[PDB]
Amino acid sequence: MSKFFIDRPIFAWVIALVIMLAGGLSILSLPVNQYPAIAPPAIAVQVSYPG
Amino acid sequence: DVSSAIQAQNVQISSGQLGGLPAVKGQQLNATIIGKTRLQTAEQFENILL
Repeated sequence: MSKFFIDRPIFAWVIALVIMLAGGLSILSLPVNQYPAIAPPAIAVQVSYPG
Repeated sequence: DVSSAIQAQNVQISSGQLGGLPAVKGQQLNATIIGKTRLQTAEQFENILL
């Protein structure tokens, strides 16, 4: 592989540019948040029985 | 008559709060007032007058 790219440095560049272009564009869809969803899910059940 | 009666004398009455909101200026002492809860013993049932 390496020997192959050593005499084909544009090809090498292109796989690199494709990687960048794609991963770059990915930053325009990733949501941003402080921490990931780390709290255990919980369910509350609630009833008022007046008096 | 017995059902209507049983319903009448075996019913948790809500009974509010003693100092609820709004209140008169001051007061300072608020407390829940617990009424009676429903009957429990066979004997209490034997007594619900008709």
